[PDB]
Amino acid sequence: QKLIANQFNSAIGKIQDSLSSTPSALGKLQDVVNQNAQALNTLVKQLSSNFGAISSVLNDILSRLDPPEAEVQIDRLITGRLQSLQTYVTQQLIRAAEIRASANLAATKMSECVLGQSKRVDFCGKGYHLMSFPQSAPHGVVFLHVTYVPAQEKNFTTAPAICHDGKAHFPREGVFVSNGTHWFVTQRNFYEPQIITTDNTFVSGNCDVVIGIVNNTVYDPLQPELDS
Amino acid sequence: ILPVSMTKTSVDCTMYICGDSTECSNLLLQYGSFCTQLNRALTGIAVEQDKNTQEVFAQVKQIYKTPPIKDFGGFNFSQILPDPSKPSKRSPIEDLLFNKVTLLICAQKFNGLTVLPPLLTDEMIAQYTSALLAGTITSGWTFGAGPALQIPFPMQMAYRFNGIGVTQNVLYENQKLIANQFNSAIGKIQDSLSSTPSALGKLQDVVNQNAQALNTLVKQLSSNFGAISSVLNDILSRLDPPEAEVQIDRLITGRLQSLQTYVTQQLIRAAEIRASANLAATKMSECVLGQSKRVDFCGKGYHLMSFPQSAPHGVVFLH
Amino acid sequence: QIITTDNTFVSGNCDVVIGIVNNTVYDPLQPELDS
Amino acid sequence: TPTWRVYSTGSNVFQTRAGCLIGAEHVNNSYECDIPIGAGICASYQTSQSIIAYTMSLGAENSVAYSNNSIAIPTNFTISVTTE
Ligand SMILES: *[C@@H]1O[C@H](CO)[C@@H](O)[C@H](O)[C@H]1NC(C)=O
Ligand SMILES: *[C@@H]1O[C@H](CO)[C@@H](O)[C@H](O)[C@H]1NC(C)=O
Repeated sequence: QKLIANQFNSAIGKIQDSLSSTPSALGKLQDVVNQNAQALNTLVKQLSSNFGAISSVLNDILSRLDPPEAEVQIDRLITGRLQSLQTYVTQQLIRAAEIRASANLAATKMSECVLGQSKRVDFCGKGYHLMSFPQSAPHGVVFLHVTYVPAQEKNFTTAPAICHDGKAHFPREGVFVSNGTHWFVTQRNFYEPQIITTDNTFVSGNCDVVIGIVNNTVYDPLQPELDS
Repeated sequence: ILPVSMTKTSVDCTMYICGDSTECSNLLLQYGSFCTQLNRALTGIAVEQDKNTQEVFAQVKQIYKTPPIKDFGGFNFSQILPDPSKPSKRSPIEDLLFNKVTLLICAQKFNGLTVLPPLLTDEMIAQYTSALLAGTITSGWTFGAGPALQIPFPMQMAYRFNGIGVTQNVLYENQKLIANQFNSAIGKIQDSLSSTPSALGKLQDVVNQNAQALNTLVKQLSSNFGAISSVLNDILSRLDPPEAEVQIDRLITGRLQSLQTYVTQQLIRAAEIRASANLAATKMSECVLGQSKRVDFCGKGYHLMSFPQSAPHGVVFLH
Repeated sequence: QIITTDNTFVSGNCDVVIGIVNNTVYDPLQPELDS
Repeated sequence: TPTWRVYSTGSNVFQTRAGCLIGAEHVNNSYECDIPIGAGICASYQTSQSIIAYTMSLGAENSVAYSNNSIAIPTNFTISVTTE
């Protein structure tokens, strides 16, 4: 508990620091604003083109020309501006589709990695997803994930089963890791190993089929001490 | 089969619309920024058409290998693993794939076309997939979360079974049989693919579509768009600029419009390819570096494991 | 349900866990089975 | 301008499937990618100082020494916290 706590706490400290100093990890949120500003900026700048007329100012076209033709220059400007608007709106639609995608993705990632311990690997974050935490952000959301990352190996030598009384005892919840000497401690993912009672095993069959069985004893926790 | 890319291409706007024609260029400028953004959008498409590849065949972090002795209880997968003989280290399946999916180019180049080369050439992509696969054969559901832990392969298939619902017992006992079933099935795969009942189909449409679109574009650079001609030179060799303007504008308008159409199509397709690549990225990191209980989200029926395989412009999963 | 050694399991001593409430445990065989 | 003149000549040229980038150096080593060009060839600054282009490296070569009967258990666990 404390030694797990300590880790959690310190690590949250890091999340701050990695997003506190000036490492710009908020690129994905910045890009949206930059793209939108650029689009609006271009749309505004498109007003200074005359699309092949004499000028790009309406007050200027009327004051040097006669309405018989003026319409042609005006129509030119009209067409140009209109096309520009079309382009802007179309790219806005396309971008909105992507933002909607990113949303639905996020919405899922919420439901699962924040109201549950969803298993699916690399959908909450690298490792196994203990728990998460959401944090809102300018035009977006930021997830924190608290995961389980194993380290510090031990390359022990397993077997596949333990035949003791001519019958084959398969392992219940671990993968029987006969460590170097007394070949029988039965672990489980981590390292806590205990002796093979007939309660972490489950008998099945005879000792010829599963190739690789290595005999020794399967201890029985009942008879030989309470024979009263 | 799943597509994960698209031939990244752009088109130098100006030289498309105008051909070298200074007067044309000038007239074009007048039309505002209306093709800086064009080129920009295409470039954005390209960048995405690369990051896609990164998302899928690059979620490993450490290229692994395989032991020199093949003591796997019995599985003979020397299909999926790379075979030294073939030049670019490629599994036989990968080869069959490449050779099947196949397709002027420099000619349409001579119109403004450009087909930028990928950042991840094939050999590297293969190498990544080989890594992943190798990791799976001897790390199980671990090299995708934390370090990489060796587990003997019989001994690993058992735990996946345990996942399915059958208890370890089954596998360890009737090992011989399941070995053979696996063996032969892998055998059949090369046939089914190497046959031609529209196998690598989806990976082919991407190409056909793109090519076709590009071709349409080029062809449109031959339509007078309702102007005197469509070569720009004959206008500028029969007329003075005063009158030239008229025809020149007619053309410029038509050509620009076409270029628009093309880029908008390209964008809408790139969105779909991105969706497909995201689906891949999941499929990989949920049905390749780990079992998944999402029915059919890894394949038909209960799922034991998968194997990825690289194919032109796309991933080919062997579930 | 009554606490027996059938629905629980043993691990370690009783000065490491916080809040372990050390209080009783029944056993399946401990009755007349222990004749 | 005579400043564009140095960037069209010289002994520093390395043809690539990408193209003919000039002002580079095709070292025989391999590092992790930086500014990405295409077809593998990457480039980045280094150490007396010059933009180098290198055939990118995919990562450190490992080999999970697996035998036929040896399982490996992790014996301590570090709780990271990641961001997205
Ligand atoms: C709960 O907290 C109290 C302090 O208010 C403490 O005395 C007690 O031991 C705690 N019980 C636990 C942790 O089970
Ligand atoms: C790189 O290696 C090749 C052959 O191995 C050699 O010819 C060349 O001079 C080397 N270049 C440098 C810069 O070391």
